[PDB]
Formats: sequence, structure tokens, C-alpha cells
Amino acid sequence: MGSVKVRFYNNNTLSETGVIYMRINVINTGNAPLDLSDLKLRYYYTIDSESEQRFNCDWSSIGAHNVTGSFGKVNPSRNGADTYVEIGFTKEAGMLQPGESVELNARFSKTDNTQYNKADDYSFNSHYYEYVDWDRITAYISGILKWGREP
Ligand SMILES: [Ca+2]
Repeated sequence: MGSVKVRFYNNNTLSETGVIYMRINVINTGNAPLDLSDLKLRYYYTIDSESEQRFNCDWSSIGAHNVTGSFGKVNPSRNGADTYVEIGFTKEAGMLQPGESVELNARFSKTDNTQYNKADDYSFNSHYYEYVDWDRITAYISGILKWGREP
């Protein structure tokens, strides 16, 4: 359904924390317009202790309330990946023309307030404070894998 690239800006600490932050910029690198409602991203990790989780988007270029989050299990589990968060967009989020990008700042946490070990997560990188192309967050358009490497 088109072409995209995912850039990730890691502002997390290595220390165990109750929150994992995700700052993501997705650029339309193809020749076709993209409706953001068709775009899903997945960030894969080990949950570390079992708890209900909550997703929040604090800011997006298309409006924080137009960003959705949900969770899934990786089964059978893989190295660094027993869980993922899937970030999506509402019907009202709009289009990206070729060359345009969407940016969002989001996070997730465990509602029992237990901590994550981030360092072992499949999608966690080691490049801090700089947006880089990051192939361990996958992107799908209309269900079709367009960017990245599934665990
Ligand atoms: Ca973990």
C-alpha cells in the first residue's frame, strides 16, 4: 500500500523504570499518499513482570488523541520479545503525502507500578538523543509489512 521509514529517538534511561518512552517519526518514502489510519507500528520487548499495561500519547504532529495504542503477545516468545505495543492512528489523523512525516511522543507503563528492564528489549536501541533509522520497530500499511524486521 506504499513505502515508509521509521526513525526512533531514544530518550530512555538504562536504569529500571516504570515507563518506556517512544519518540517516533515515520516518513512517507514512497510515491503514493498514505492514510495514517492504515499505518501500524510495533515496538517489541519483554514485559519483565506480568501486569496490565497502559499506553499514552503525550504529543503528536497530528494530535495526541489521534494516536492509538494496544498490546499483543509474541508467541512463541522470541529473544527480547514476549510482548509488543502497537501504535496506530484514528480515521481523522489524515494523510501523509510523499515526503511528509508523522511524529509522536508516547509511552507505556504497568498499572501495578512495577518496573521494566529496558536494556534486554528487542526494539530498544543504544543511540540516545538522536533520531536514527531503526529497523527493530516494524511498520505495516493495511496489514502489509513495509519497514523493519519482525523478531
Ligand atoms: Ca524488558
